[PDB]
Amino acid sequence: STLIEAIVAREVLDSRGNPTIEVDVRLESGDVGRAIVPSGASTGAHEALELRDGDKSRYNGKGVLKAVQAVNEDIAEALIGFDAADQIALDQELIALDGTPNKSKLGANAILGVSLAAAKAAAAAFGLPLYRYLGGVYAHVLPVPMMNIMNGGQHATNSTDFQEFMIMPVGAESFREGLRWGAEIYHMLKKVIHDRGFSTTVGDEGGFAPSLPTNDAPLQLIMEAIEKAGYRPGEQIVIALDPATTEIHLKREGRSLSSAEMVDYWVDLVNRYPIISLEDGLAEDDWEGWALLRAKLGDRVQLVGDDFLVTNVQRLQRAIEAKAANSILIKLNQIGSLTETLSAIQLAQRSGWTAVVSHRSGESEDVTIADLVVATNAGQIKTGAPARTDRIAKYNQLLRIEEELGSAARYAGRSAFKV
Amino acid sequence: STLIEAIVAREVLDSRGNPTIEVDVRLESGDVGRAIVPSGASTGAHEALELRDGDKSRYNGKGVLKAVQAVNEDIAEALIGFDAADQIALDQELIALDGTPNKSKLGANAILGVSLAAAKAAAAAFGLPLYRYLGGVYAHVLPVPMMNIMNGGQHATNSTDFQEFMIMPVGAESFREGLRWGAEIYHMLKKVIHDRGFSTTVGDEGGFAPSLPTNDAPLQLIMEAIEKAGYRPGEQIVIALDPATTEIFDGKYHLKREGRSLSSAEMVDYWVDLVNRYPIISLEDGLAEDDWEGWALLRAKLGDRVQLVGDDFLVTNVQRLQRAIEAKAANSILIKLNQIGSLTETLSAIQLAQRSGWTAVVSHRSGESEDVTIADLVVATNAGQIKTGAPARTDRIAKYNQLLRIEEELGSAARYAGRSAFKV
Ligand SMILES: O=C(O)[C@@H](CO)OP(=O)(O)O
Ligand SMILES: O=C(O)[C@@H](CO)OP(=O)(O)O
Ligand SMILES: [Mg+2]
Ligand SMILES: [Mg+2]
Repeated sequence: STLIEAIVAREVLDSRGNPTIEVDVRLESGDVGRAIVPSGASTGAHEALELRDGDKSRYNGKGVLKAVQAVNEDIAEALIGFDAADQIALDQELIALDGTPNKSKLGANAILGVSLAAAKAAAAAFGLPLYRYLGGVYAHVLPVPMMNIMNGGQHATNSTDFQEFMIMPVGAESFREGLRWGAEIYHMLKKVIHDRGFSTTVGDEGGFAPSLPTNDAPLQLIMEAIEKAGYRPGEQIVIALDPATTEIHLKREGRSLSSAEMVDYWVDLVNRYPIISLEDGLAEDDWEGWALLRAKLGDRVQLVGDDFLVTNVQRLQRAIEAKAANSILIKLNQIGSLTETLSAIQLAQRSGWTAVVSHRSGESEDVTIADLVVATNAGQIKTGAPARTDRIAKYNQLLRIEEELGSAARYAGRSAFKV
Repeated sequence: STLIEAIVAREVLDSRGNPTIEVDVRLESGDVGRAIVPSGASTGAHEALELRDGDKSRYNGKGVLKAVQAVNEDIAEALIGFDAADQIALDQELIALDGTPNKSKLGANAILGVSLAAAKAAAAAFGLPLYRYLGGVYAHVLPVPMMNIMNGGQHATNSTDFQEFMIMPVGAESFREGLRWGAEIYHMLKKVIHDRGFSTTVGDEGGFAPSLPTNDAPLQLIMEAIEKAGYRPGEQIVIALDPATTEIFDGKYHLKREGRSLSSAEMVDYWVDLVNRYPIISLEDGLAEDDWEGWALLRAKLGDRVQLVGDDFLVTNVQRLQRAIEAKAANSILIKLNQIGSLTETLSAIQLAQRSGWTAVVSHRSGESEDVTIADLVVATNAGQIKTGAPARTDRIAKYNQLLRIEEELGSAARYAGRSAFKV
């Protein structure tokens, strides 16, 4: 009944127009689970690896026909007859079939698609919504969203060294209210940024990327857009940053350097502005800097390891022991399977850290991360600006989940933060 | 078993981040149909009217709680127990329950939401895909897409006048190939534009909106992008345009970056000349909203070799369409599901144009969603053409993805419209 009958994959397009894999897993019950796999950066590196074609006569080598073939043949022959209700066993069967430590044989994209589609197929067989099937009876916490509003850096026309500037509606009584708050402030930002010498176009996440005079100015625009929309900073709306320092050395504020100096810069911002979170505040492998950044403001700021931890258990366990950070950014496709993602979410959580579930550049109509964040009571999500279906779909799923929980639903609010 | 047991609505967000209505229709079988309504007015008019809250303390008055209540209360009470498999009768029930000729009491958005969700609930009950449930056994034609790749006029800081420039992969053997062709060209145009000093922007469709100097420049940049991508203009790729001349119309039209005006007859001559210079197969709103005299003349001069699509001119209005059919005003109509307000009436407008030799072009709206109904509607009615924008934002791409799934599912039965979509 929950035993796999057929596993089918196809090549579809992501939110950038780039090819991506969609996997359909059909059970004996006749229930089908469908999943679209994201894609972003960077690699090859040492995150799980996606199987791309390299055929220059199709989509400039970005085709995923080999990953589709690894599902329709290799994964399908090996998993037909497997019980889809047994997620942990299915994922270790996928990892076993691949044999490589970074999913390079079958592809991280082929493995994750099956991994996620099998969970959805089974959830529909038990007639359960995904968050409930994944996290059990206690899955009820709606996350405070990290809503992108302003960009910066490479796209691009030139902006402050910084990369992403996000808002967080902590003070809201529900996700529905918090969503309205950020959407209002996103539109109110344009009633300040527009008619001043800028466009209304968007990027890959829906946010904007204008030109700025100083590094202190984007914060001043956001803080104005908050009270202009009628919201109180700190108490209701709080700032979350992703400077993504790995790509850069402030070029140019006049001060470029130094691992110890950089930590001192962030301490000033938090003292005058309501910053609750800082993501990739130091480089990919600058382990010495992270430890200092933690000891300085870790008890008043959230420090998120994105490129620093790359959704890896080995370096997450290393940063837990070293006390290098207090938050990890969870990218489903960076690890390659559901079980391994759930494993990394729990490890961070049970070490007093927070798991921030995130989307990527190449998104889809797929809303798994909205059900994964409620299933694990993660308390936070990073799924982009309130402006593109690749991002809005996730916010809509959170609205459906909140409504479906009824009186059981609880919005994380300030309780999402471990200060 | 296909009898409606529950009808519930909620306020979700569209691709612009504005509130929109989502309707769920649950049948006695336990099957649920879900539909999101795309947006959407509230360019009076002669169309169906959507219900917005006007409460400025929520989403700047753009809330949709009133339309949600008209569903959760008025429509649910009236339609619980109605057979969802009877589409026409259901839509007649929604139209009668409203009582207004423009769906202003309940809201066009509440009516469309239920009309669409009931069809999906029913398709799931018969265990059929939507296109099959809607158009029957002969629903198999995959459309040639009108892919938005360049933007101008309004969304133009100051350069350019017209509004949108699209490419159509007429020469492809399948929708899968045609979508790749357009994707490759759009990306090649992203290279061409950056290798000129501009950036890679994307208004709500996904198309690039640069500040250009001449009216020909967007068409030239497109010809270069088609060629550098490795495709042949005319034979493989054709240009479809929506200048939306209502936006630049005392008068006789006004071309800001060309320093001209002239007569509707001269504005026709402008299109006659441009069509001789570029592989333009289709032109949408070549003349303004109510220039019925101009439209009739534009048909006489180009209607034998160019598709003339009425959008703001016909506004998915069956009375205006019947007038234009007789008056010989156009030869194609842009079909907006939410401008008419119901599925039955959309099917009626598509059929009226189809019989009588016109083409029905199914279109998306500026504020779209994850909802992919128009992909199933274009196949169900074998329309042959779709207008779903650039191959970029998921609001657009979701529809392309649904068409890929439809083409795969049909297998040997699937047929891409190709050049047969046209009357050139
Ligand atoms: O940092 C992130 O969360 C994402 C942005 O969507 O980056 P990328 O997808 O490029 O890894
Ligand atoms: O015509 C269209 O395709 C869209 C995009 O501009 O406009 P509207 O909002 O009128 O649907
Ligand atoms: Mg990051
Ligand atoms: Mg138009």
